[PDB]
Parts: sequence; C-alpha cells; structure tokens
Amino acid sequence: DDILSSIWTEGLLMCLIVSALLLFILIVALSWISNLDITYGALEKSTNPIKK
Amino acid sequence: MTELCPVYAPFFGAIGCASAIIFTSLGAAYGTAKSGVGICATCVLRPDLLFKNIVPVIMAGIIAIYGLVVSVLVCYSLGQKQALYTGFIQLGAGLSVGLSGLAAGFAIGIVGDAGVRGSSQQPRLFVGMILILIFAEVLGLYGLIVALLLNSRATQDVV
Amino acid sequence: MTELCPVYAPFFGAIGCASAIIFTSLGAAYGTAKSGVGICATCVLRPDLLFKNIVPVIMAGIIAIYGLVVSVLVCYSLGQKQALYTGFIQLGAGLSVGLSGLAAGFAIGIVGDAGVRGSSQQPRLFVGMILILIFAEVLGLYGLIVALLLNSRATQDVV
Amino acid sequence: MTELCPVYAPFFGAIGCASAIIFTSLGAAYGTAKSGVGICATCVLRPDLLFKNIVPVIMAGIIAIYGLVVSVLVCYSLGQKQALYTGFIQLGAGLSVGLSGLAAGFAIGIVGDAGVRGSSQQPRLFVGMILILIFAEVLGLYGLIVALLLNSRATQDVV
Amino acid sequence: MTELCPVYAPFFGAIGCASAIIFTSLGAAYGTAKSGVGICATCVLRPDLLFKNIVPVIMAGIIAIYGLVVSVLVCYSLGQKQALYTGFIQLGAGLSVGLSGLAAGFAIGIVGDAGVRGSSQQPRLFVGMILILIFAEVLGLYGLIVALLLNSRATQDVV
Amino acid sequence: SFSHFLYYLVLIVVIVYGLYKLFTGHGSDINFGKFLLRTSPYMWANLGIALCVGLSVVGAAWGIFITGSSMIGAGVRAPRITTKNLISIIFCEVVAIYGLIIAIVFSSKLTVATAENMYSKSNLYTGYSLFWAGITVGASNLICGIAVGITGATAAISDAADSALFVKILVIEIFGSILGLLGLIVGLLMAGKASEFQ
Amino acid sequence: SNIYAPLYAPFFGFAGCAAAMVLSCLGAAIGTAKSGIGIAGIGTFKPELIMKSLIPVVMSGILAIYGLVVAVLIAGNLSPTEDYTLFNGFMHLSCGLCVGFACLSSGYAIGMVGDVGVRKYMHQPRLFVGIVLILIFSEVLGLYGMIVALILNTRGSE
Amino acid sequence: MEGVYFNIDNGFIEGVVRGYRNGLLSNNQYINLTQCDTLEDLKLQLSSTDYGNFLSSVSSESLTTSLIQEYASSKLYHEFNYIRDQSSGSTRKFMDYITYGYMIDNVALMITGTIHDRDKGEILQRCHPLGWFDTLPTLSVATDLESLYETVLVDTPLAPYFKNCFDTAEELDDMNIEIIRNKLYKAYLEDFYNFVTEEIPEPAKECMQTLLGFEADRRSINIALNSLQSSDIDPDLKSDLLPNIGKLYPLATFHLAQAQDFEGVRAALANVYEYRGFLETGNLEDHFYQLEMELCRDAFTQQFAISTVWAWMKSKEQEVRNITWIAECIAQNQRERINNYISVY
Ligand SMILES: CCCCCCCC/C=C/CCCCCCCC(=O)OC[C@H](COP(=O)(O)OCCN)OC(=O)CCCCCCC/C=C/CCCCCCCC
Repeated sequence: DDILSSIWTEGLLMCLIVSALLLFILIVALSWISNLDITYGALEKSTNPIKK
Repeated sequence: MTELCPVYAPFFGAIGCASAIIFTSLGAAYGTAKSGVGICATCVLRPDLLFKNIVPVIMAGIIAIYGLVVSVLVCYSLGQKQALYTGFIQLGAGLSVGLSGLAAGFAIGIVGDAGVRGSSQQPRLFVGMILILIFAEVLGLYGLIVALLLNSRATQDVV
Repeated sequence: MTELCPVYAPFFGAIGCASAIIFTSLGAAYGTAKSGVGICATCVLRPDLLFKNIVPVIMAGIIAIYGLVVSVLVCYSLGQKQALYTGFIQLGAGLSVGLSGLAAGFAIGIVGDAGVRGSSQQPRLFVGMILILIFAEVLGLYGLIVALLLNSRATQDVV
Repeated sequence: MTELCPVYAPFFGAIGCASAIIFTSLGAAYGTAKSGVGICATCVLRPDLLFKNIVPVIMAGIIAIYGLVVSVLVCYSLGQKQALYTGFIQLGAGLSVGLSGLAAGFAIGIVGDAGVRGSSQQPRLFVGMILILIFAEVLGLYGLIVALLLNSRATQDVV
Repeated sequence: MTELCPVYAPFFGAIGCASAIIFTSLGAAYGTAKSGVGICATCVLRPDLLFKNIVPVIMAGIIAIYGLVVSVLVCYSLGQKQALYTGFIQLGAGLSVGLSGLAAGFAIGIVGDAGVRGSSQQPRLFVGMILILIFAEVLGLYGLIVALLLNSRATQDVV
Repeated sequence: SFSHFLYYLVLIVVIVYGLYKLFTGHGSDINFGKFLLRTSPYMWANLGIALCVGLSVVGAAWGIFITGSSMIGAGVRAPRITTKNLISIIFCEVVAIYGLIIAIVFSSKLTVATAENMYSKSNLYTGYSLFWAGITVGASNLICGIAVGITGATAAISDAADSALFVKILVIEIFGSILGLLGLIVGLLMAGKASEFQ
Repeated sequence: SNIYAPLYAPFFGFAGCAAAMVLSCLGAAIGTAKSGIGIAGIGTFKPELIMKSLIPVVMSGILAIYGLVVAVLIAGNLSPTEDYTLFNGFMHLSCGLCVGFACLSSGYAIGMVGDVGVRKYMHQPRLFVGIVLILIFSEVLGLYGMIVALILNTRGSE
Repeated sequence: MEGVYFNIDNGFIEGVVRGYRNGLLSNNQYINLTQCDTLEDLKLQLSSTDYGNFLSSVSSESLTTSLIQEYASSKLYHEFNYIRDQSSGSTRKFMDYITYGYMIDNVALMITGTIHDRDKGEILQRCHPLGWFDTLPTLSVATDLESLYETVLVDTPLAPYFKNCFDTAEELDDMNIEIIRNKLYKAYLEDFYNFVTEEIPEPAKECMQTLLGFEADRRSINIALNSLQSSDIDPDLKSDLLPNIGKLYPLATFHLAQAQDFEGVRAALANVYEYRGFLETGNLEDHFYQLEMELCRDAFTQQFAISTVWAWMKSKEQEVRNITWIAECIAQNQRERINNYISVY
C-alpha cells in the first residue's frame, strides 16, 4: 500500500503543475497585451486659427 | 505500459510542440502592433521613411520562424510508445524557445516604436536603433540553441 | 477497457476541437470590432474610401477559417475506443491554431484602426498598412501548419 | 498518541497564545500611529495641550495588556499530553481578545485623531472625545471576559 | 520513530527561529527608512538638530535585537531527536516576537517622520515624540516576554 | 478584487482540507516525501535548464528597453551618445550568455538510466540540484538585468547633459554586473559533485 | 536504511542555498538602483559631489557578499555519498531564509535613505555624517541574519 | 518600483523632455543678452542658444518686443503638442488637464469682450492657443450665462465645473465674471488633485500634490488682497472661491476669508513658515515666481516621473517672461531693472 493515491497519482500531479506553469506564463503575456493603447494624437488632423 | 514507457508520456511533447509557436506568436504580435503604430504616425508627415522603418516589423517575424523550426523537429520524435526521458526533453525545448522569444518580441516592440519616432526627428538616429534591436532578435536565438542541444539527446540509447 | 485506450481519452479530443474555433473567433472578433470603429469614423467625411478599408475586416475573418478547418479534421478522428496518445495530438493541434490566431487578431485590430485613420490624411500610408498586416496574418498560418502535421501523426502506427 | 489526547493538540494552543499578543499589538499600533500624527500637528501652535492629548495613546496601550495576561495564563496550561478540548478552547480564547482589540484599536485611532485636531479649536469637545473613546475601549474588555471564562473551563472536568 | 518524536518535528522549530529574524527586520527596515526621510528633509534648513533626531532609528534597532535573542536562544534547543511539543512551542515564540515587532516598526516610522518635522518648528515637541515612541517600543517587548516563557517550557517535563 | 479573492479562496480550501484529514486521523495521507521520491528526476532536471535560459532572457530583454528607450529619446538632441552609451546594452546581454553556459554544462549530465536504479540516492540527488541551480542562476540574472537597465537609463540622460558625468555612473553599472557572476559561481558549486544519471 | 536520513533531504538543502542568493541579490539590486537615481539626478547641478557619495552602493554590495558565504558553506556540506539527515536540511533551509530576508530588508532601507540624502546633500554639506550613521543601522540588519545562519550550519552537522 | 514599468509607455517621452531642459538658459547666458545694445544684437545671441533660427524669416524694422514673445511662445506650444501626441493612457489624461486651465482663462476673456462690444478677431488674437476648443468663438453670441451653458459649454469638459455658479444676475459684468472664473479653478484644482491621488503613481504623486498645492495657495492669497479693493463681501461667499487642498486649508482659509485689511492677512499667514515673509518685504509676485522655480528645480532631481512635463513648461514660460523684460528695457533704453530676471538654472 505504498501508493501515493489512486486518484492523485504522481503522473497526474506532474502534468497539473506543468499546466499550471504554462498557464501562469500565458496569463501574464495577455496582461501586457491588453494594456496596449493607440497613440491617437499623431493620427487626427488638428488645426487652430489662433496659433497657425 | 512499462515503468520506462508510460501512456501519459507524449503529453509533454505535444504540449511542448504547441507552446513553442504559441509563445513566439504572442511575442511577434506585441512587437508588430506596437512597432506598427509608430509607422502609422510618423508617415503622415514623412511618407518617405516608410520602407526604411519596417525593420522592427521584420525582426519580430523572425522570432516566429524560430518557434516554427522547433515545433517541426520535436513533432517527428513523437510516438505512442516513447520513454519519459524523451518527453521532458520535448518539453524543455518548447519552454526554452517560447519563453525566450516572447521576451525578445516585447522588447522589439518597445524599442522599435521609439526608434521610428525619433529617427523622423534625427536621421542620424536610425543606425542607433538598428544596433539596439539586434540584441533583442538574438535572445530568441539563444533559446533556440538550447532546444537544439536537447533534441539531439532525445532518442539516443533509448530502450 | 485497455490500458493504452482508456474511457477518458475522448475528453481531450473534444476540448481540442472546441478550442480551435473558440480562440480564433475571439481574435477574429477583436479585429473586426477594433478596426470597425476606425472605418466608421473616417468614412463620415470621406466615404469614397469605404470599399478600400474593409481589408482588416477581411483578414480578421481569414483567421476564423483556420480554426474551422482544424476543428472539422479532428472531429473525424474521434471515437469511443481510441488511444490516449491520439487525444493529446488533437488537443495540441487546437490550442496551437487557436492561441496563435488570437495573437493574430490583436495585431490586425490595432494596426487597422491606426492605419485607416492615418490613411485619411496620407494616401501613401495605405500601402504600408497592407504589409504590416501580412506579417500578422502569417502568424496564424504557422499555427495551422503545426496543427496539420500533428493531425497527420494522430492515427498512424497506433494500436 | 491517545484518542482523546493526541500529539498534535498543543499546536492549537501554542497558536492561541500568540494570536492574543499578535493581534492586539497590531491594533494598539494603528492607534498610536494615527493619534500620534494628529498630536504632532496640533502641538506645533499650542504646546500647552500636549499632555492632555496623550490620552488616546494610553487607551490603545491598555489593549495590548489584555493580550498579555491571556497569553500568560495559557502558557501555564500547556502540555505534551493534553486533550484537544483544552487545545481548541485556547485557540478561541486567543482569537477573541486578539480580534476584538484589533477593532478597538482602529476606532480609537480614527476618533483620537479627529477630536484632538478639533479640541484645539474648542475646549468643550474634550470631555466628549473621551466619552466616545470609553465605548471603543470597552469592546476589548468584552473579548477579555470571554477569554477568561473559557480558560477557566479548559481544565474543568477533563480526562 | 516514536509517535511523540517524529523525524519531521524539527521543521516546526526551524520556522520559528527564522520567523523571528524575518518579521523584526522588516519592521526595523520600515521604521529606520521613514524616520530617515523625515530627518533629511528638516536638516537642510536646520542641521543643528541631526544628532538629536536619530532617536527614532535607535528605537527601531532595539526591535531587531529582540529577534536575535530568541533565534539564538531556540537554536541551542534544537535537536535531531526531539518532540513535537518542543517544536510547536518554538514556532509560537518566533511568531510572537516577529509579528509584534513588525507592529512597532509601522508605528515608530509613522510617528518619527512626523515629530521630527514638527520639532524643527516648535522645540517643545521633542519630549512628546519620545513618550509616544516608548509606547510603540513597548509592543515588541511584550512579545519578547511571551517568547521567553514559552521557550522555558519547551524542554520542561518532556519525553 | 476578483484576482485577490481567489488567492484567499485557495488559502481557505487548503486549510479546510488539511483539517478534514487531520481530525479524522488521516494527516499522513498528505505526504510530500513520497511525491519527491516517486516523481521522476528527469522532470526536475529539465525544468531547471529551461528556467535558467528562460528567466535569464527575460531579464536581459527587460533592461534593453529601459536603456534603449531613454537613449533614443536622449539621442534626439545629443545623437553622439548612442555609441558611447552602447556599453549598457552589453552588460545586459551578457547575463543571457551566463544562462547558456550553464545549459551547456548541465546538458552533459542528461543520460539514460536503467529502470531498477532510477530512484536511487544519486539520481534523485542530481535532479534536485539541477533544479535549484537553474532557479538560482535564472532568478538571479533576472534581477541583475532589470537593475542594470535602470542604472543605464540614467547614464544616458546624464551623458546628454554633460560628457564628463558618463564615466562616474559606470561604476554603479559595474557593481550591478557582479550579481550575475556570483550566481553563476554558486550554481556550479551545487552541481559540482552531481554525477550523470546511471 | 536510516529513518533519520531519507533520500529527499537534499531537496531542502539546495532550497536554502538558492534562497540565500536570490533574496540577497534582490537587496543589493534595490540599493544600487535607487541610490544611483539620486546620485545621477543631482549630477546635472553638482558633479563634484558624486565621488564621495558612492557609500550607499558599496554597502549594497557587501550585502551580496553575505549570501555568497552562506551558500558556499551549505554546498560544502552536501554530497551524494554522505548520509545527509533530514534535520540538517531543515537547518540549511533556515540558514538561507534568515540571511535572505534580512538582506532584502537592509537593501530597502539603504535605497530609500541614500536617494533622499544625496538629493538633499547638495543643498547642505553638513548633513553628511548623519546620513552615514543612518546607513550603518541599515547594514547591521544584514549582519544579524548571518550571525544566526552560521550557528544553524554548525549545529545541523554537529 | 519606479523604473520597472515606467519605460513601457513613457521612456521616449522622458528622454525628449529632459533634453528640452538642457536648452534652458543659464545665468551666464542671461548676462550676454543683458549687455546687448539693440534687438538686432539680441537676435544674433539667441542663435547660439537652443532657440536657433526662430527669427530667420524676419527683417530689421520688423523686430519688436511683441513679435519676439510670439515666436518664443509658439516654439513652446509645438513642443507641447508634439509630446501630447506621442502620449497615451493616463499620460494623455494628465496632459489634457493641463490645458483645462488655459481655456477657463479664454472663457472669461471672450465674455468680457462682448460686454464691451468688440470683434472676435480682435479678441481671438489675445487668446492663449492651448486653451482652444471648437466652440470658443461662439461665446460671442449671448450675455446670459444659462444661454451660454446649454448651447455651447455642455459638450465641453468644463460642464462639471459650473455647479456652484448658477447665482449670476440677469445682466453680466466684470466683477461677476471674475467670480465665475475663480469658482472654476476651485473645482478644477480639486478634480486634478484627486485624479493624481488615484491613477498617477509615485514619486510623481508626491511632487504634483505639492506643485498643485502651491497653485492653490497662490490664488487664495491674491483673491483675498483683491477683495480689499472692494467695499464689503460676506465671509461665506469667499469660502466658495478658495480651494481646499494646500497647506493653508483648513485653518488659514478660515482666517483669510475673515480678513478686513492687510494686517488681518499677516495674522493668518504668520502661522505657516513656507509663506511667512512674502508680504513683509519686497514685491509679492516675484516671491512666488522664485518659489515656483525652486520646486520645479527639485522635480528634476527625480527620475521615472511624469511630473517633469509640468516642471518643464513652467520653467520655459518664465524663460519667455525674462526675454521680454530684457527686450523692453533695451528698446526703451531703461536699464535700471534689467537684472530683474528670475533664474535658478
Ligand atoms: C468542466 C469541463 C469544461 C471545462 C474544460 C476546460 C479544461 C478543464 C481541465 C482539463 C484537465 C483536467 C481534467 C482531466 C484530468 C484527468 C485525466 C486522466 O484521467 O488522466 C489520467 C492520467 C494518469 O493515469 P494513471 O497514472 O494510470 O492513473 C489513473 C488515473 N487517475 O494522467 C493524464 O493523462 C494527465 C493528463 C492531464 C492533462 C491536464 C492538462 C490539459 C492541458 C490544459 C492546458 C491549459 C493551460 C494552457 C497551456 C498553454 C500552453 C500550451
């Protein structure tokens, strides 16, 4: 009866920490990407009859 | 089926093959979009610099060709009955090139976005960006070298 | 009933089929929503450019087909009695085309919103928006390639 | 070891002894900190009122004395061989005086900083600030009455 | 191997010896720093009060000496063959002085940075700032008294 | 918030699960010792080699855009600096080289082992070591790379002010580089006595 | 064989050898980075005052020498032939956490003080000794962590 | 910490802005202008500076001390709009708030013109260009405020700031308009204080709380002294004009509103050391300008802080104010106060 478990075998645990690892990376990479924001000032046409 | 050839063993190869193109694609997108918005801002007033400032957009496309090269080599080392030695090799290869190219990619975006904006204001500042940007494209490479060293040891003397 | 072929093996295949159409439609949708706002802002003043700025909406849709193809193919590999290995191959295929296509949609969405606007003040910029969008479209093509090479190995030499 | 008196029973007691002095010291610290910041401002322009305004600090300090006399009475009832009943109670004695005094500490600091800034503008407010602090200082006494009754029951009619 | 004395029992003592250095230092580092900022700002105008406003920093060094005493004093009590009761009690001694000395820091830092700025203006406030600091330094001294009593019992009437 | 709520809802399940097993006389069921023994030492050894060259490239790529984005802004008015301040991009790249020298050394130790002698004293020893040595070199060069970028973004701004000040800030930028060299040493000492898998 | 010497005990010894560097280098990094912001900031006004104001960066460097020592000694008491008991591994784990968090604490105090002092030193030159005295209290916090971590090492073996 | 995430968005910005400060003139460079004889010699000398060829299009007779203030300011405004263009996110908000204080001035300036029946062109030339919005010249239409509000100023970002202002008279005049102008800054400097405390991180947070506290304190002092010109004003009315963020709040803003004379003001500022001796000696307006520069000089000691955009503008504005002072003195040949220029760099 030296098994670790019938349900939580060592093979399942090694596969669930690696998934946890690759998913931790992914969730970070999608935080950097969401915070992208476009620089709208250099695209719009703005003119003023005061300065020009 | 055996102590040395379980049935969950290919899981680490397939997940490694996938994660090499996933992590390198994300990097080359952050660095294409970010860079790509500076090009769409400077070339409203200086359209003559368009073809010269796509160089950041090139460097990130090479980050993606590396991750494709590792997915192609680990895929042909897969099998229903392979050792657990082989599976973790296939993992570390994808985790190396992927995590390395993701990081290189983001730097290409941040530095390439600034260079295109500056070189419009200072044409002597183009070569300065071409230098800084090669030291990012070479970090995706240093991850590729590790993946290749490991793959060699994959099915060597396995039984 | 067999050690190589358990009862839980189809679980990974069906997630792989769902995941390929799900993560490409999220990216294909970001791209249309994001670049569709830009088109509608420019073409109130200049609707002569309307049938020329639909290109980011085309290319965002070409992503969503890369997943429909992969999902159909793995759906014809499914079976009540199949190897667990075949289930892992199917999951790797769907994630790769998916999460790499999600990456292609974020890029197309940004560059198409910034590009259509800037092209309304400089017509020579359109030709550069087209290039910057091919380097992003190709990020999804690579994931299809990895998917179809994996699926090719899914049912050969399996017991 | 024994069914009634297992080996892990002193753990909950040793944690019930520290919880009294830990959570009172945090509350007594939120008191002196805020009330100190109010005192050191008012007594720039009116130093004569300095001695009167140390009263909130004394009230916060008596809180931490409640968590000390409970922790002492628990030390002298620990043992290698004691019952869980004796070990569970010691935890409920410590959380009560501990997390009650934490609450008296936040009331005193927020009131002690308000009335001390406002009593230099109006002296009659002083006896009212004090009357409000007595209600907040008596909260920690209710947690002490509950702890002391428990501890006197932890060793009563026990195997 | 005995049920009372397992092989994993020294784990609980190690985390107590380490807890006393971890949470006092973070409490002494917070107070020293913030007190150190309030001193520097004032002494530009008035640098003749420099060696008299270094009293908040000394108080916060007496906090870190409280934690060295306990860690040194339980480490002489550690052993390959010891009982769980001795370990549960060493963990309590460290969390007491540790997390009660962390409290004193967050007080000594808040009060020092204020009373140093206010004493440059009114010199009569220098003996108010020292009363309040005494009420903060006393919080970590209570947690030391509890530890020294727990540590006395850890090897008393134990098999 | 939501993300912080889950951190507190995990802590509350690990506690309620630990006390379910303990009060019922099943606390031995949560056994970390077997997990360390029964898990394959090839897992631990192939994570460390990946987390060494991976976490080292994160740091290097990090400092290159702090130092790189300030130089390019500073280089508008003082375009002469981009080749003088180039040395900061060099000390940030080199921590990635350290993570690649390790992976050369450690890859040699990856050999196949017989099935009977897999979970032996020596092959478990060798998996534990290449894991914590890789963590050590990677997480330490991650820190040396971010730091040298901060130091070298200032040295770009000072040099644009005045050419003389550039030299004085390099001394700060050298001492930071020592951190990556010490990490390499400590890792080699760990894996010195480790032997290839038999 | 021996119940007091399992075969996973080396896992806990290396964990401390890694915690003594990753956490001590993170302290030295915070000292140099934040101090150098204060030193370079004034540098556009008072260049003369830089070559004396490197005291905060060389104290941050000593912090990384403390963790080197502790990690070297630990690795010296590890081998795949020696019987490495589990008791010894719990000590080596606390040898590393102690000096690590204590040097992480010293580096946070040296950076915050070194920044403000240099920025304010240019205005007033009579403030120098008081800064240095405050930086000595922040440095001994890292010494207290290694006076403890050299006893634990001695008792873990014998 | 500071530099870990700042450079992702604002690294290029910080570098350009700290290059724009190195072009700020030094004391030695102000002297070389001082000993000039004419304006044709004042032009040749600024060529040696970072101003360069900002007057290459201009002839001898065309030179005036008015045309020099125009082209030195216009060079600041192109630089501002350039930086605001490259910005995004919170940094784009921060740079829009800076402009909401220049259009408040232009609201009050178009309206006073209509009461005196002048042409918009004659007025628009006197308007600051950073305070421009599309419907600014449309305020020349009506005199009733509620008319001006609904038809024009609702769309603006100034809409929240008119809550405390619907007490005007049926007819609208100078002293009523000035009261409106001061209620706006009260609400503007309180919204742009909370904005910084919520979104803008440290150490820029600490520095902008200070710089905005000085803008508040400076107004509360001038608004009191201007009231001494008036006959009588209720105290509770002045309380609605004085902001609530600086060192003065709360203790001294009470004793300022209840100040009948100059001595009653000194009784209120004596219990604060930062502002203790301004009234006692010398010109008041110069004391503030000398304290603004000192705080901005200290903002540049920092790094990885977006507060340098504020500091940079206010420094170069004062630079422009010194150029014009020196220029007037040269043409008018009055050289008694030519050394009045304020410089900290
Ligand atoms: C609620 C359903 C809808 C939502 C679905 C979303 C996904 C949810 C999570 C799916 C994975 C977890 C459930 C499946 C685990 C059980 C599978 C199983 O039985 O495998 C057993 C078998 C071991 O068998 P024996 O050792 O003989 O022991 C007897 C069996 N106990 O072990 C395995 O096959 C382990 C495989 C586990 C894989 C889990 C992870 C799947 C991949 C998810 C990746 C997610 C992160 C993203 C990655 C990004 C980078 C590529």
